[PDB]
Amino acid sequence: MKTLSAKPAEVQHDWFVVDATGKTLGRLATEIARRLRGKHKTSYTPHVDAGDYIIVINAEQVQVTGNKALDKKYYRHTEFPGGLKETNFEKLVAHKPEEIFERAVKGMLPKGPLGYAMIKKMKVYAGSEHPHAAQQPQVLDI
Amino acid sequence: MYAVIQSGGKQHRVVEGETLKVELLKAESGATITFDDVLMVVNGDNIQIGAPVVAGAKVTAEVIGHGRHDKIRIIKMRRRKHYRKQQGHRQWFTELKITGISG
Amino acid sequence: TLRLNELAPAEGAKREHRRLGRGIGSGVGKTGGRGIKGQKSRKSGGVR
Amino acid sequence: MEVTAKLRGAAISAQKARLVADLIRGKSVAHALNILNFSNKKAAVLVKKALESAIANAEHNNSLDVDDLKVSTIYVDEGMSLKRIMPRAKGRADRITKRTCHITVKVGV
Amino acid sequence: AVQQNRKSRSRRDMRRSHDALTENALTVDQATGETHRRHHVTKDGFYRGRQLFA
Amino acid sequence: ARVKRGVVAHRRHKKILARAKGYYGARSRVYRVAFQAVIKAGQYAYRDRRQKKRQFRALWIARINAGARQNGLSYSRMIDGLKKAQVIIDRRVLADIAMHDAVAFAALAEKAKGALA
RNA sequence: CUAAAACUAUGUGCCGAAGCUGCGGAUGUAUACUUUGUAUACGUGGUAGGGGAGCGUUCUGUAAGCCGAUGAAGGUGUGUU
RNA sequence: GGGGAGUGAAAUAGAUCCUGAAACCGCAUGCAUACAAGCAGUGGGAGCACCUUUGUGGUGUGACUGCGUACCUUUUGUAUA
Ligand SMILES: [Mg+2]
Ligand SMILES: [Mg+2]
Ligand SMILES: [Mg+2]
Ligand SMILES: [Mg+2]
Ligand SMILES: [Mg+2]
Ligand SMILES: [Mg+2]
Ligand SMILES: [Mg+2]
Ligand SMILES: [Mg+2]
Ligand SMILES: [Mg+2]
Ligand SMILES: [Mg+2]
Ligand SMILES: [Mg+2]
Ligand SMILES: [Mg+2]
Ligand SMILES: [Mg+2]
Ligand SMILES: [Mg+2]
Ligand SMILES: [Mg+2]
Ligand SMILES: [Mg+2]
Ligand SMILES: [Mg+2]
Ligand SMILES: [Mg+2]
Repeated sequence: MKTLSAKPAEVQHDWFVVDATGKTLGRLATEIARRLRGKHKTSYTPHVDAGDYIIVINAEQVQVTGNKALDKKYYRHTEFPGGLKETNFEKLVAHKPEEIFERAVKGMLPKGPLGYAMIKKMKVYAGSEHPHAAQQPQVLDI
Repeated sequence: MYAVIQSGGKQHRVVEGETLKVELLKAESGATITFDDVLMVVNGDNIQIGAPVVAGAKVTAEVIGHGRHDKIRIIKMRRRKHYRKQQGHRQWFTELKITGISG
Repeated sequence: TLRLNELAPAEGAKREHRRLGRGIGSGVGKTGGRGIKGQKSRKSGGVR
Repeated sequence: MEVTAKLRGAAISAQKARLVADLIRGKSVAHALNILNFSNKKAAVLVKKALESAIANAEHNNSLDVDDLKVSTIYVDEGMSLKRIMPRAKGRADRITKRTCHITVKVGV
Repeated sequence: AVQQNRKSRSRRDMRRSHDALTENALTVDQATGETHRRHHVTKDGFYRGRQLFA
Repeated sequence: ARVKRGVVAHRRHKKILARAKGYYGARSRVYRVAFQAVIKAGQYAYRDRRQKKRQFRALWIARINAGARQNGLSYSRMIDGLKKAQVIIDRRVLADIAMHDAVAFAALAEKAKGALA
């Protein structure tokens, strides 16, 4: 008897929709990352993506605690000599909540081809409606 | 119908007709050996988990024969210190064939 | 038992001469028992 | 059945002849002869010599019609170099290689 | 002024990946059946139904 | 007795270069580079014989954790309960069972649950 | 990361090394004991360096032998110990 | 310069001529490779191709993934820039 790897051809991805209204950002992102990586399945394999699709709706209603809405800084560098840019959590969540969720979740994922493939399965929407009704997602209440 | 058995400091999930390599045994190439310390026997809605051993379960195998695994090269080298050491290795195994699982 | 094929020296009579600088495995390799970087490690290195 | 012609010892480096050899690999011999006729490359002359030699070999020694022959294989290998001296400034000297090449052409039905 | 490492054969070929030649534009002339370079006179001196050096 | 070291040296270099088949560039063609590549492959394989056991145990533990969380447990409490229930199945077999037979793994989780109570 | 993913105190589990244990194999020293083979025990990271045991290469004898055109040496693959 | 024909036991023994290694340079086939960061391997591992077989087989390749800063010398100490 030897230990078997999940074959990529028999991996069954499932669709889920989670509502982010009034949830702690990091404490929701850990569960999202666990679902995207496939860590909740017994066929789990570190070199295979066996995770699920996760739809995040009402992404702009996600919450941070303490004074982080004003104190949490998001940085960028344009790679130009003085081009370090900075924004707020509350400015960026009223402008690009999808970038907030992507930054939170991408840092909790592996960094490489498999990690990019895993991040492709998180679909983030600021409103209450998503366009994936053809995929029939189930309500994952975290 | 599978059973968990112990052989050579290792546990194996076996089914009937399975041919598996375990650590070297003393039994000769026609002997039939018996495992009476079966740990679990599953038959389908009939699951007997021994704590630690299933009471009367027995698994009979046939010694197909002994061999060695393919050659492993062991290389040791300490850089800048003038030390190098090479060794070969082939591990002995016994190849068994599972004949019967009682449970 | 008396042939030029079947004559042997006594056990312990012959030893192999030691050969320096013939690799790591021999144990007398790179410097051949001389150590590193002194007067005694040079050619004709003994003091009187 | 392939018919071969070998132009051994052509006075040109293989790197330059290979550019012409790549142009006609896997083509009809009529198309290849057209391509070689209207090229301004020095290698085109030598490759045309070798290719028309292979076509003549196929017709005479093997009795194959030319209308369906094809450049089924061609490659350029290096040959024996000539070594020469080139004086340089300040008494320095450099070594010049005069590179040759062998062209192999195989035509097939 | 000069390389610090010898370039591998693979990078050398990747540089030469742009070195291929192109064929020319050839047309079959109808007044002679000949093949010539397009918009060029033939080697017999013909071009578009006109003759040089009769 | 002049000894020409041509056949033996060639044989040794050919052995080292045969152990280098598949390596990139000089590492499979040039003896000086191939020899270092081969010695390093050996050191790596020695170290990875040890690392493989850690890697496979961590895989089994992740799979058991997934199976135990599908049954209202966690790896910690399930292993503790199976050790309190005198069950001595090791992690490789437990992970194989979790991956291939969910009913038997639910039965094992029931043993562990009843022992934890 | 904020009734923490911090800190203090306490507890129950678990993970975690080439450590320990299990299984298989080799080897050094010593002791028994056949009288040189097995047990038993303790050991087996190493530079300088010391000690012990071997492989292979050319040449001389063994050899006016033995193998070789039904194919030597050499070269290039494969399988195997 | 070559292809035949012929000679020869042999002509990839054809005069740059016994054997004809490596570096190095072609062509052909199989597989991989144009969203992805580093001593180029190693452990695992899907898929494909070809052999064979009713293999828990072999041969080539290697998506993805954990770990991983050449060798020598000299040094207290070197991935050392
Ligand atoms: Mg020493
Ligand atoms: Mg020195
Ligand atoms: Mg000193
Ligand atoms: Mg000294
Ligand atoms: Mg190439
Ligand atoms: Mg361990
Ligand atoms: Mg130990
Ligand atoms: Mg032992
Ligand atoms: Mg030790
Ligand atoms: Mg030692
Ligand atoms: Mg020959
Ligand atoms: Mg020759
Ligand atoms: Mg791609
Ligand atoms: Mg210094
Ligand atoms: Mg210094
Ligand atoms: Mg260091
Ligand atoms: Mg350096
Ligand atoms: Mg550098």
